[PDB]
Amino acid sequence: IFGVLTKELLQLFEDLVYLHRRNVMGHAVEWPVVMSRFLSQLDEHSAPLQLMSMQNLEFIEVTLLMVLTRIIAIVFFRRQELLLWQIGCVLLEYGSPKIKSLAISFLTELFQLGGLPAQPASTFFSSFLELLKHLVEMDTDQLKLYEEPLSKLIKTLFPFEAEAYRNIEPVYLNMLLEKLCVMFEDGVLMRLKSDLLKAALCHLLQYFLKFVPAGYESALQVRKVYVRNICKALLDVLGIEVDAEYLLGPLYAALKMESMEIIEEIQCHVDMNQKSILWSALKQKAESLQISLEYSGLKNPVIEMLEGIAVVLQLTALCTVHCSHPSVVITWMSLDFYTKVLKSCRSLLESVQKLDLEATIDKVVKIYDALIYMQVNSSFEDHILEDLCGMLSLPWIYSHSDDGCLKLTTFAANLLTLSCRISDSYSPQAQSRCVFLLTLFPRRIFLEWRTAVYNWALQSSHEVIRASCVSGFFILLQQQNSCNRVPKILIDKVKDDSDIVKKEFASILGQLVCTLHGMFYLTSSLTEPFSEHVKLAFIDNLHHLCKHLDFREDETDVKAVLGTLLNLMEDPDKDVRVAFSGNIKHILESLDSEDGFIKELFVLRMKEAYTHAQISRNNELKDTLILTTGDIGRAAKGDLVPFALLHLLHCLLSKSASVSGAAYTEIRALVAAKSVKLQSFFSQYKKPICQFLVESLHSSQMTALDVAHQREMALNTL
Amino acid sequence: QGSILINLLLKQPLIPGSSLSLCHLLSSSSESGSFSLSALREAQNLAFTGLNLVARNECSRDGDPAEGGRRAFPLCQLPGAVHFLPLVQFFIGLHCQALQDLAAAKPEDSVCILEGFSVTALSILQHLVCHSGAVVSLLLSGVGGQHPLLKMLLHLLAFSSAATGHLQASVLTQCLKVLVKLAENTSCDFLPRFQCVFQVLPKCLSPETPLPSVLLAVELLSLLADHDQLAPQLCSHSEGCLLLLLYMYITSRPDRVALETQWLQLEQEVVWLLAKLGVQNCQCNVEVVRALTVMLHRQWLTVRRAGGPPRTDQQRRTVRCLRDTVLLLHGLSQKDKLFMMHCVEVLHQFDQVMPGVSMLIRGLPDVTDCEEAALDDLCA
Amino acid sequence: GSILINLLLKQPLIPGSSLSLCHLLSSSSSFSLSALREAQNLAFTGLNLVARNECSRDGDPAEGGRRAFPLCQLPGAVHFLPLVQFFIGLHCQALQDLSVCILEGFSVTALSILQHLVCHSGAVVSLLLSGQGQHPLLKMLLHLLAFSSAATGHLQASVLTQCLKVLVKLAENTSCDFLPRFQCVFQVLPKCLSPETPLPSVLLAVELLSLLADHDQLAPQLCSHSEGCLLLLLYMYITSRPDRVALETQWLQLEQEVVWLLAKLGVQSCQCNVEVVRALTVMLHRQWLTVRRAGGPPRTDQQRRTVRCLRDTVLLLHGLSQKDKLFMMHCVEVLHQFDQVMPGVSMLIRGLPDVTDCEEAALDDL
Ligand SMILES: [Zn+2]
Repeated sequence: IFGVLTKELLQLFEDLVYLHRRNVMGHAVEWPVVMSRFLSQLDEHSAPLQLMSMQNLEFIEVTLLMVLTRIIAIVFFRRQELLLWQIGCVLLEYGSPKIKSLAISFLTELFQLGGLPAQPASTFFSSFLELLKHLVEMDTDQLKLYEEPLSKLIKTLFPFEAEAYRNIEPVYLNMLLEKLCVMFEDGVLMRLKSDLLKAALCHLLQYFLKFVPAGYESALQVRKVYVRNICKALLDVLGIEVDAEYLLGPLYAALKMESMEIIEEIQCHVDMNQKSILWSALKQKAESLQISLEYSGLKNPVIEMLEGIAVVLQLTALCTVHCSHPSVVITWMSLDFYTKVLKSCRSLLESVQKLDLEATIDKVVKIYDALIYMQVNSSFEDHILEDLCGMLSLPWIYSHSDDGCLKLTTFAANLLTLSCRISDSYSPQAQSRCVFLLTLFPRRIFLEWRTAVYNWALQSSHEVIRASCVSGFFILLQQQNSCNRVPKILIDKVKDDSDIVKKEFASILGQLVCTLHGMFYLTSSLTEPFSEHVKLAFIDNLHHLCKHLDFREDETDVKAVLGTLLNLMEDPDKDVRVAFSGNIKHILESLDSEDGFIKELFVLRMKEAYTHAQISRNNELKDTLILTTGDIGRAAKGDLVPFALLHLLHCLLSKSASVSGAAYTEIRALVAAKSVKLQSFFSQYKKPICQFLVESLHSSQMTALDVAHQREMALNTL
Repeated sequence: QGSILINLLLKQPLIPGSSLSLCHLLSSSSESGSFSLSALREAQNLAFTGLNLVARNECSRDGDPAEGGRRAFPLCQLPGAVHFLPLVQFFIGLHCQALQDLAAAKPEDSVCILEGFSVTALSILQHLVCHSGAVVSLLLSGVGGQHPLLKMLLHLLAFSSAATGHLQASVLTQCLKVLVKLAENTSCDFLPRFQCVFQVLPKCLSPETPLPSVLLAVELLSLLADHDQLAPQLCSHSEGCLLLLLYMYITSRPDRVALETQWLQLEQEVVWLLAKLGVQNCQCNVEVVRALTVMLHRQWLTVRRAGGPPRTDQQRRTVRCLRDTVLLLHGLSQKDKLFMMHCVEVLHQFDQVMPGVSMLIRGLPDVTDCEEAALDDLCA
Repeated sequence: GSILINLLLKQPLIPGSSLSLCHLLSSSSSFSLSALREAQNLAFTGLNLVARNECSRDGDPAEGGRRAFPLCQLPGAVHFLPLVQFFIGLHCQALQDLSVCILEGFSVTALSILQHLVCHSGAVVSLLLSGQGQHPLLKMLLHLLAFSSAATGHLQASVLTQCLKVLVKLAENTSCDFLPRFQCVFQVLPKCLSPETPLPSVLLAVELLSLLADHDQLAPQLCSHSEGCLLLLLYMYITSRPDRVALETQWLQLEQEVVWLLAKLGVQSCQCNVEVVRALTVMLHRQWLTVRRAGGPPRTDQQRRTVRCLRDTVLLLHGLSQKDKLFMMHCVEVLHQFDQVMPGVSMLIRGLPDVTDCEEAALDDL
């Protein structure tokens, strides 16, 4: 009955959408249009919707599509989405700014709900590409009305994740990479006011670059063609836009991909730039940015040109770290050309107006982060790092000027005079990022200044500088005098209003055992190139921190720490207990044994947990604790596993079905970990398990202290 | 002015590995009674004529929306497609009798080459039928009542029904995809034509049969369900319920080294079919409650482990499958009260599943009352 | 053109031989089993581009200027050209070596596809425009054409025709500066005219010779040598027909192409200059005989074309009467045979209503 009602609604919505499409043909007009469906005896024991202006239709259709979506869960059947997708393809054919957006969302939703049939996707795909092309002609008020929904629909249709290339028809992927490179040759991308649209184009471009199976979308040569069109568009748009960040990514990805192809070309030493002609054009763009910076002087807007130069240099440094070359080697942008750019940057800092350089300092701070990535790929020997560390502290230098550290630092003299003008423009968060890189600055260069600067950022009350210092402070202390003991100033500094500083200190503890080890070469990314766009933190940190630590057995020290850690493991926060669940298994790995002191700690924790559970009477805490006790038992191959299993049997032997179910899930988990038949793992622990069950039966006898219900209970236990 | 079909048909060979794809069909040489060699060449020439013919015609796939709705897709009648079909007819007809002979013995190489080529032809046929409704309707019309290529394809389906070797299993999954495209293309009156496929289907969904075949088979059964006469034709009324085997495959999955994704989509397809069935004594009714409990448990477990939005499409999938399964289950409770008794067998796990499911439900924005109320029925 | 996609996917353009355009895209069997599979995939990509047929819209309105009414410039066409290179050029190597027949069939099919692409696309010509050794497929084609005339094989006969036709059709649309490239064909073309070369190749030859007279660099080439001039080989083939088949409706075509060439050389403004006039006389007679015996006008369009060649021959001999004013000295030797034909055709030309007053004054001379 419900379905017949919904079907009448569907037929009415279809009549209205068809009226719209007939308006498009212009052959006839039904206005005022009253749908045949939903005529009822109640009206006259009717009044079907009446519309008289095309916009009235549009609104009726919006309402009807909303209704369809709301019922979508119950309405969707196998191939029900076919008709709905035809209706949606029509709705896209002519699209009112907002109904267009909602219909985008709707077809995307259906796509998710039942996958995408190959044939229907062609219908909608045609109109879709047409819309994309019209974007530039469209006024922002109209295109943007549905763009965001466009972006989400694209995400769903072109998800970075696996098989999203299967969803789309290969021809469609080629057409879209072809449609994208066309907008790029057009410059339409830069034209459209909304950044996220060109950003979605770049999204698709990357999706093609890295994820998609090579050639599935299109022929490899023509795909490289589209990539080159994209590069052409980007080179110009970057110089145009004040900020190239919303385009930096796609570029970086293309650069890495080109390097990948180049490496294979080389082997069955060429710069990663000279090898790729398209990357050579990118290098031309970067050189043009630098030249404009230097040549313009005051003319060029320091902010914009500096942002472009910083984007270029950041790409170069990113490739430096990520791209690896004595048969084969990869040249990189010269650090002396970097010094030229840096002379230009100093002249600009001087030229920018005090308020003007705040933007320039931001862009300069980004360029400095890129330079730091370069230093991480290859730590500059002494002087570049020196000058850098100096510049990063310039916002603090003019204030520091009268300090003992300024008296000692070698470059501090010139830095004092140079810092006043550039610092008042230096953004506080900008100088914070600078100290993040200043902390990164190695010890060899500006040693005195670097130590005193970590100490200062810890001393400074402001949170940004202190967090920057905290980041590299563990490494600093390691290098300063002792890898083993943290410094007291930082210890006091460890406590932070921001939870994130505490989680950083968790990672810092996890890193401190390595700190005892020879300090490993540090790279900001350190792996995992950043995409273009806290007790649980404590468990994460500990899992990594214990392995390096000699805690397998250690001592009272362990005992006490683990005591605190057990308190935490049973923490009021449900999510705290969870995701530490299994952190206890990682700890069993971290423990050298599951018996003795470790077993005693586990038993104490179980007693505390029984008390809390009686007090808690809360299902969520119980779920967390059950999963945790389980993971514990599963990880162990000895006595703890049967002890945890007996505690779990006690939990299972409770009136509540939920307790028994949780314990049973943990039992299945342990059996799996054991990797033996039900009867076999029974056999291993049969004596103790049945003995605990018999103790429970003696408790049940004390409870009895009628035979009918007693026997029913005993049989149910069996 | 789409020509999507033409691009699909003539392109890089659709078949991974073996390059036999319509293109070659058209260029296929004679070396590599009723099925005369010259008739083979002529089927190739016919598909080529259709290649050169489709583009010529101009057409509007659907005259009105209702009509295009019934088929669920608009097709522009390209005479070329009908010409295409004779080529598929010849290549599909080939090697069928040869397979029959291979089996009767207790000659294979020809059967093998022809079978690979025939799966190529099956995909091609999917495309060609998909684009032009006339080529379809031609096969579809019958005295009471099948196309000749349709009867040879029934033979092929018998091979699907039969115990499937590795290669034959992949071929069978291909056939099932063909069949779902067949159904969707078929008209309502042609669903009675589809009735014949039902007898083949029960063997098609078997523990031995591979997973993708089963996903496509659930889809085909769903397509069949819309027809009023077909809908009862599902369970055998205490004779083994046919649906019964599908849900059993999902409950315990033979072919365990298989993509988890396709598992999940098959299960979601059965969910969709159950909903569509709802709109339109058995051992199976008790049996169905078991697979769904297991599936909801899998999803709930996945959710408990997962934290934050579902980056993986798989996780978002569960979130959605969990809500849909909760909805189907709420009915697996309103529908039958005896339902709960046969459900008790899996109820131990199901009860644990329920609560965290309620949590995630209340959490999701896409979640609704109609979706959470469903869940409240199961857990209480 | 959308038809270009039709042509692409079409039963073997060449009559017979079992040729599949689908094999021009996907055929197992330069060699080494690598990058030729890739060429086939590239043909598939061109087919993909071809299908959509987005380019061939509204009669190629975008292109303008020279090559006006250009066959819709097609990106897909350029892509098909590479696989054709794996085909045509391979036999060219076999040709370089002192079996071949199997290669020749594929080569002929590839040449036919190349002809279609060149005719109907604005891209493969853009490849000709690229320039040398550029358009290397042209270098391969030129090698084949020169060798085709040299060696008389059953495969050689057709390949010559096809290469010539490709060259000619391309040179048609190209600019004058772009015809300075085709200049290289002029040297190789001399062998083609001789009877030993295929008659169908000799007809395409006459066509390309008319085209040459259209080109400024090709003209001088047509009468550059002190001996022969590199022209009059054509004058000699119409007069003496080296074909056993000797179908009447071929020699008329040759002479008519040549007569259009002569009228074109006139409009555009040796002992070889002398042969064209006597050959025109001979043709005026030949075209005259076919119509005279039946009487009245043409019951055949080709017969109407023979009549057109007749009228053009009288007018062209008049221009030739004004040309080398001392027409009579070189005419006398063939003068009897020419005088037999001229005045009766004068009567016939007066009979037709269409004959022009300018053609009429020409007629008046003789
Ligand atoms: Zn049943």
